[PDB]
Amino acid sequence: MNWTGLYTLLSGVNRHSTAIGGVWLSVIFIFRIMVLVVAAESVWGDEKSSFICNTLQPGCNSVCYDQFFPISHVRLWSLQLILVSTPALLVAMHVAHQQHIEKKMLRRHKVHISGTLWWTYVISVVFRLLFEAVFMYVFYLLYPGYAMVRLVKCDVYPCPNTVDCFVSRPTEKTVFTVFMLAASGICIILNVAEVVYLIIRACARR
Amino acid sequence: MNWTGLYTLLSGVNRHSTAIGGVWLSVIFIFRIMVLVVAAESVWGDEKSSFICNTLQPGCNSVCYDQFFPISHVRLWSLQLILVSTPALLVAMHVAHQQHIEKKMLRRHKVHISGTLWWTYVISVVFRLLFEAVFMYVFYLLYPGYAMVRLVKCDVYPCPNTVDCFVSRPTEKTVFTVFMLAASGICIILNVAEVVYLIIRACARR
Amino acid sequence: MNWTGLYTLLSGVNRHSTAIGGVWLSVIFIFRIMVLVVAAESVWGDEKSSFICNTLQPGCNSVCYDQFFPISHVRLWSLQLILVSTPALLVAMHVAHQQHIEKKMLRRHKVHISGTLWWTYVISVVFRLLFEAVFMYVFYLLYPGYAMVRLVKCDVYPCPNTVDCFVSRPTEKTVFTVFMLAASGICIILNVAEVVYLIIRACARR
Amino acid sequence: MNWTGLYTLLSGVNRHSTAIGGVWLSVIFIFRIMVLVVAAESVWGDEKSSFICNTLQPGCNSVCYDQFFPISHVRLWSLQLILVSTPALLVAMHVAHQQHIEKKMLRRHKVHISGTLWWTYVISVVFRLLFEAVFMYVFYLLYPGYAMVRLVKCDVYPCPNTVDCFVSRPTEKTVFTVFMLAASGICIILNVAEVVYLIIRACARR
Amino acid sequence: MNWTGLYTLLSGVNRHSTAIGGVWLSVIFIFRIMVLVVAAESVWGDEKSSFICNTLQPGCNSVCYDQFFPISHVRLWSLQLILVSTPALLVAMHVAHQQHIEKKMLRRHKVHISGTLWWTYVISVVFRLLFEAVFMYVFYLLYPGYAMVRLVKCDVYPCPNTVDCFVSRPTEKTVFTVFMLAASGICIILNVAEVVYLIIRACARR
Amino acid sequence: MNWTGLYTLLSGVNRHSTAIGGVWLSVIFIFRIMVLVVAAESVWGDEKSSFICNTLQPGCNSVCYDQFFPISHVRLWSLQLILVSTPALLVAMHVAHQQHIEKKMLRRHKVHISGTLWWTYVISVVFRLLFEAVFMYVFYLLYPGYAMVRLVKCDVYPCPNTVDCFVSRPTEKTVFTVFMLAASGICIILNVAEVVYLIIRACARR
Repeated sequence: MNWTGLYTLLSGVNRHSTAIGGVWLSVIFIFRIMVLVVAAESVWGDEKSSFICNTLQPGCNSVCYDQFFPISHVRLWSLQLILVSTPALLVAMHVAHQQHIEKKMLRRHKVHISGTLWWTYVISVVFRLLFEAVFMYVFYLLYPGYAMVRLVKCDVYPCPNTVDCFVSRPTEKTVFTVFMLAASGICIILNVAEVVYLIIRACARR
Repeated sequence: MNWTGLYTLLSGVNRHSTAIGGVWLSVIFIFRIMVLVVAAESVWGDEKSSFICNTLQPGCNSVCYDQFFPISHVRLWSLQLILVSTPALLVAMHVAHQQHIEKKMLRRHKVHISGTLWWTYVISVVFRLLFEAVFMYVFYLLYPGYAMVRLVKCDVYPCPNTVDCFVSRPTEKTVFTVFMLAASGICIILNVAEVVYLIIRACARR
Repeated sequence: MNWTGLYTLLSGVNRHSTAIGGVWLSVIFIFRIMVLVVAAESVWGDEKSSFICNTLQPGCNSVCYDQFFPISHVRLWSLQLILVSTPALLVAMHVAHQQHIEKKMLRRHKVHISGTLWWTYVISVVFRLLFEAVFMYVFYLLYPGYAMVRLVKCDVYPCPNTVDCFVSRPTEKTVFTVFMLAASGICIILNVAEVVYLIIRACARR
Repeated sequence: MNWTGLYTLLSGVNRHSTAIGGVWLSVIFIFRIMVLVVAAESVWGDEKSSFICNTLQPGCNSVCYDQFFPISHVRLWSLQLILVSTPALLVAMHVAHQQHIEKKMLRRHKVHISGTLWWTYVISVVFRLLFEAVFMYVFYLLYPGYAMVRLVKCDVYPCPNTVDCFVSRPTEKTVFTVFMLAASGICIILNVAEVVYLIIRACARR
Repeated sequence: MNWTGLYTLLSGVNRHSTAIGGVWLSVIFIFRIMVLVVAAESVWGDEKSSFICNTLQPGCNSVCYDQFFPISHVRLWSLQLILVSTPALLVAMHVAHQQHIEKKMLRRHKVHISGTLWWTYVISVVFRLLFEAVFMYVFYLLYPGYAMVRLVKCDVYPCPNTVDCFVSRPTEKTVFTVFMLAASGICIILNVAEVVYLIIRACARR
Repeated sequence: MNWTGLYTLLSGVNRHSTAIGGVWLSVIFIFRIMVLVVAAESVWGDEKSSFICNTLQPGCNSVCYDQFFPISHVRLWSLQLILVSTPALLVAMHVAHQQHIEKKMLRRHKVHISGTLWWTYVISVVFRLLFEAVFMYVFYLLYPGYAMVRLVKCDVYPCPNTVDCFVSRPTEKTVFTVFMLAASGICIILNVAEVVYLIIRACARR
């Protein structure tokens, strides 16, 4: 967590920025990171010992938790943040290597190289948008809606009876889920707007 | 936690400051951050195992805690701090992008752009004030007053009898709640004063 | 924890220093911070599971601990450190904003502004002294003397019998309490000496 | 975790880069590091207490876990990351020492020394590729395929009966295993492409 | 933990150094810090749950541990390190304030001020030596010799019978105790040598 | 963990380097540090609760663990790393003080001082080699060979019967032991080669 390094990396100013992209996208990314960290360290936490089921035979609780919860929300959000951040750092090191090549040249074709850099930036933005969309889809597929069930009836082996049990903190997890979904949706909208602005600028150049 | 980066970000000097805003607001923000960190790591802590209820049937304690405590105070305070900090970092990266545009121009309209930056700063201050007010309202709605109840009578399923149980540390949580509320109220007052000072300056310009 | 940032902030050199103030006060502050960190992470630690009472009915131990210990020593010391540090960072960001105003002016009244800065520094020192004194008073009020009781007789509900129980580590806590009190007293003496020196300098100016 | 230091070390720009190597390889390395950290701290975690087996005789669970799981996936991935990172930091300190020798010379043969540096870079890339390949092979040898078994029948001493027991989180571990394997395969492909590009450049020089 | 800041602070070069002082003393101080950190986080650790006694009545183990171990070795070593480090940071901020006064003068008496700084450095070295000696004495007083007892017979209330119990890790603690004592003794010898060298230099000046 | 500081300290470039020493030795040192950290935090971990023995009388397990394991492998490796790092930081602060003396001189004998610095570097290298060798010897003395026993028969008091019990993770510890031993052996070979190269250079000078 550094103030100087985070701006030089997450913003992704690169060749050109629309003042509707890197700034707002970086703001939403930082908000998402902070909310995810708070959710992971505090409310989900261990999220395995807290889930307790009314049974005496050992191992029923563990297998039941995996049956009802295949992959936790925090894992999905962390994976999504990593995947979304990947194109930004990609273009950041790409620009660093481009400036290294420029300083090597110091020690027509350059215009073409810069144009290729612009194309890489555009395709990176598109890939980030697709990653966000597919992560929203997989989140919808794994969990319907937004609310979290409180009581679950368990029948898997080795649970000898249809015991019922409870989730750790339903309401806090619901609130944080709503926050994360809203932030991701705003990020998708901002990315689409940035792509449209880039298309408008390209048409204006022509 | 860095001395140099925190001032360049939290202060939000931006286009102009009234010497009644960024300095005092940043001081109160740092105090709030430190108090929240101390409260989270030390007194609330896990805040789930400590809450113990006089019952033998497993799962009664967990569901009872969620019934009485929907969302913990620490979660509300952390969410409020993130939401309040969001406009400050927003204007910080906005000014960074503006200076990037300025250095690009180096490599009438500028006055208009700077005026738009000033308007963005003003609207960011207003949004921060509204966020603080709505967080105070939701805190009041969730918990009446400031003191924390010590003994709670539990009747939810699967608690077979109306067992009664106790909170971990009532007095320390009460003190920290009072501290957090007082700091937030002072922050709201300071924000309102800054808005009034900005209005006075704008009228003086006219 | 940074060497460069801590000196530029905790020293509070500001407009003027007496070479009896910021240096010695910063030294005692750093010593207090280190001792408090050592006490919190190591000896008090969790300070809730360690406190064990001879009872079988659950919840007796928890409520008994709050009855005998309303607010822990570590919480009081951390609160005192935050409150004492608040004026120092206050004047630090105040001087940062003053130098920002100076660089803006670069891009009679200045003497008056600097005098107001000096007055703010003086009033900040006074407020720090008052905070230290009131924290010493509240520490005395909550706990008489310095030694820590070892055996406590508990009679609160739901403890069915007058069971007796023991504190985790009496002697280490006693030693750290003595250290913290001595450091705070030395800090108060140093602050009073600095105020007297400032008064002497002001009279010398007149 | 620093933005400035990580680029100057992991990129391995060295004597020359193909703009297909250090940038993409560093991106995949950072992604692998983040995924491994998330997997270690969150999903595998302790990975010993979570593995619970239906037995009452103590020590059966512990020895059974080692029988079925000789070395954990997280340990293999961390070892692989360290081994792969070793040549990169090797060439980084090698270039630092080369520039130290250059500044000493400041205070024909130089061309030969630079050529030897280029050869060291090439052999380092080859060694990194071999390390990646051998780690993939050992991962395949230890665990067949990618899916993780859920129920295991245990017969080792001192487990008096053929008790059966369950893994902590099969599906999350499966997903993270797939992620890690895909990232490593992409890294191997990129390394092979970089070696081929270096061979093409060498032939072009001749 | 920073490379640049630690040298500028712990060395205490100040007005003058004998090349037998700050360098070797800083080396031994860093070694002591590392050994203490390793001992605290790893071998002593919690050092309360590990100490287990053969009794069923609760609270016997806790009070027995305090009876036999008044203050832990790690606490004594950390206190000694803080107290020894205090004069070094004292003279460091003193020199910082002196250079601030010098830059203020830029914006006979100076020789006298520098001589007073030299006297402060000498008295700080003496105080560090006295602190080291008194800490060695208190360590000897609290624990005779160096070896750690393994079996202790406990008779304090509320232990109804003279139960006997065992320390967590005798041999590792013995080794680390020997390391810490040897390092402290070497530090005392080095401080005495530095004082003697300073006296010799002062006589040479006369 | 900083990229800039670690190179300026661990490399130990000092007066002169053979390009066979500081670079390769620093690489192996960094690898050893990373492997030790991974081994400590993950596989050995607590290494006390995991060791479980088939007994009901409390205290048998604890004393039995100390009987079979006097000092853990992780403690030996950490001690060895600290002892080996001590000469490197020694010469680093020595060179810092030498350059301070040089800047003081700026504000025949110098050749002799530089020669003494070279001799200090040589003797530091020799001491590092001796420390590595003696640590290998003590590791061999404490544990024969490399494999870790799985089942141990315990007969010490207060274990009323010759109960047998198991180590936590034999195979992972075996692998990490082999890694650590191989890295240390390579480091010894590199140190011997550096000493021989220094002798060859000294003879070449004569």
